[PDB]
Amino acid sequence: TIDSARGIFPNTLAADVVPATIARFSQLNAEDQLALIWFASLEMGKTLTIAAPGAASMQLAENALKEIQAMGPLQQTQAMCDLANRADTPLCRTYASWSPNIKLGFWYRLGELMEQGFVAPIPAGYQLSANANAVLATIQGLESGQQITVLRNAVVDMGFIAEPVVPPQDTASRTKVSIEGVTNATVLNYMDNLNANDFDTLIELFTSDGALQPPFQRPIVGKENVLRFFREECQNLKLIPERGVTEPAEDGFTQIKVTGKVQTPWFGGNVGMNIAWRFLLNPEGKIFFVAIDLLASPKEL
Amino acid sequence: TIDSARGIFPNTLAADVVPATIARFSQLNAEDQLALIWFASLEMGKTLTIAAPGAASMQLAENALKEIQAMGPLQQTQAMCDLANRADTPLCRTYASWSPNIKLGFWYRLGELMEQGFVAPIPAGYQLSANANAVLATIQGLESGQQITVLRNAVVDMGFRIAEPVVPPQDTASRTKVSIEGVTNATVLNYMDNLNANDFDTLIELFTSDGALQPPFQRPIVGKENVLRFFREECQNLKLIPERGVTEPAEDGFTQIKVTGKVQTPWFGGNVGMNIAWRFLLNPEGKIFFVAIDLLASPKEL
Ligand SMILES: CC1=C(/C=C/C(C)=C/C=C/C(C)=C/C=C/C=C(C)/C=C/C=C(C)/C=C/C2=C(C)C(=O)CCC2(C)C)C(C)(C)CCC1
Ligand SMILES: CC1=C(/C=C/C(C)=C/C=C/C(C)=C/C=C/C=C(C)/C=C/C=C(C)/C=C/C2=C(C)C(=O)CCC2(C)C)C(C)(C)CCC1
Repeated sequence: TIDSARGIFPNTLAADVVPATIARFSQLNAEDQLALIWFASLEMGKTLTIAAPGAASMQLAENALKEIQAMGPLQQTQAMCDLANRADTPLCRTYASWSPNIKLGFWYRLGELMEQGFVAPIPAGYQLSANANAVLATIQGLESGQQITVLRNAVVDMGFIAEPVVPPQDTASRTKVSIEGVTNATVLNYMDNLNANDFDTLIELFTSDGALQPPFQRPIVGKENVLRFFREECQNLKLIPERGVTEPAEDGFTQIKVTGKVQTPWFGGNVGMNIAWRFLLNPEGKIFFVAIDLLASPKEL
Repeated sequence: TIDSARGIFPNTLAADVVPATIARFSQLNAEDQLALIWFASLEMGKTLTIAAPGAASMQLAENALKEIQAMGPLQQTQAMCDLANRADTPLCRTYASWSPNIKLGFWYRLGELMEQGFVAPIPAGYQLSANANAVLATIQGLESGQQITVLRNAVVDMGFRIAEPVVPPQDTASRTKVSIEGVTNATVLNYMDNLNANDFDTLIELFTSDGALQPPFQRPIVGKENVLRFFREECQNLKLIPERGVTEPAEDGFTQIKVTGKVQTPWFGGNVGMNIAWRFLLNPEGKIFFVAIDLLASPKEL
């Protein structure tokens, strides 16, 4: 079973504080949510700078952005609350149709306009609720890797269409990773092809019924689904695995675990996220299941 | 706005450790989830015993319970994993159609059969994962009030509208009235009294047509039709025991009232007193536009 494979290398300690904090955040009042994120990014931006959104991304979020700017300050803040409350709204429906990167670039743009004053800002001297206060304190106590994940997910969870697929990296321009302990070809091809945005080659590593499980999400099942996931969300990452361990599995399978770091194009090398990959390969070396964990600490490798 | 009303009495500290812990639980392996609940249940049972499920409830879950028993051990544990993983399954679909009380009684009965051996039990000596172990430690460090809420919610979230029969409102002469230090408000007192009497028809009349009720850690349930369905499906045989409250003016001639006290669920009777806050937003005529029910972080929140 795919669902059973979810339990390989059960010693792996994932940072479940992330979804735990996201759950707390979700309980909050809409204006409190917006205020909290404002407060958090304002303080993170002091040391971490967000990569400017892509051109195609901006073009796609341009209509919604203009519409909000045309609104009066009241309607502006009301439309932001709608996004936050996951209200049924034309704006929220369009927002929901966006890929994570477009949603992110959408809010990236609102944040500038708010600081400039052209869009209704978080009220001045605004005070967070008792609960909201605690949630922000928890966030600020987190590793940057976990901080940005918490923010990314809170944004993706709002609302009620993706970027263009960049061409695979030129073959001669590609680099190969090395993993202490792991020479397995599937694992190595996985890493290399993903770093080269070669999703077409990547997907061929999977079994037809194979699954990929992103951090704190359910397994994405089937080649069609996994490939869409690659094309919509997994562009321009930098996988930097370090060590791995190789073990036999039931029915002639092989389970491999690799730990290392990953970089998002949104923050580049300024935020190195601690990641574990858990592979379950069939006898022919096909990926039946691969899980990506955000690790609790560097103490997880 | 209903969603804006969600922010009344903002300094009220709710036990968001509950949904946080539920979020951690959900990340877990299906088998680790079942084992964890088994472990927590087995330890809680030491000092807190669960009330037996209702007869009507049992009859309603009887078919599903039978089917699972007829299965071989392997298929039994697999069906249990389906529920946990929220797999798309005829069983899960039937489970999903049930009211929380029926789901709960369903599992109540499975647990007896497992302890008796008639249904495949949690593998002996089984070891929880790193993450699963932590989640159990957090649960065991919680107040019983928050422990049972965590378990209730984990169960309700399983599967992929069948409900118990509505009990008759308590005889009018037999009804008690609550008292609340500082609060003589008629709506508030009627709310408490009618609920304790299972008189939902009278109770629902206190709401504005577009009024909402927000259960702990849930979104506002909006509209008299929806709220009343909620009353009939989930809110029978509660015991509300408010203690004090504070009354304040609100925008547009409204009035916001906050009441703190305890609540008892028929599942545990007086063995678990939950710390609860009520936050009312009443319109000029005294209709409930919004009422939120919070599980409080600590007795220090009363
Ligand atoms: C909201 C809001 C505002 C704006 C907030 C902004 C602007 C926040 C921007 C946050 C961003 C920029 C977050 C970026 C997160 C990036 C992440 C978390 C990347 C993680 C990638 C991973 C870990 C991928 C791992 C993978 C691996 C390695 C595989 O092996 C397979 C594929 C895959 C699974 C993908 C303001 C302030 C105005 C206030 C009002 C409301
Ligand atoms: C799973 C599982 C198993 C069985 C587990 C079982 C059997 C667990 C049973 C637990 C139960 C029985 C918990 C019950 C909790 C009930 C609660 C938490 C009630 C709280 C009610 C409140 C707070 C309502 C407040 C209200 C107020 C006062 C209002 O003003 C308006 C209405 C409302 C909002 C309703 C075993 C072990 C075999 C292992 C395998 C898997």
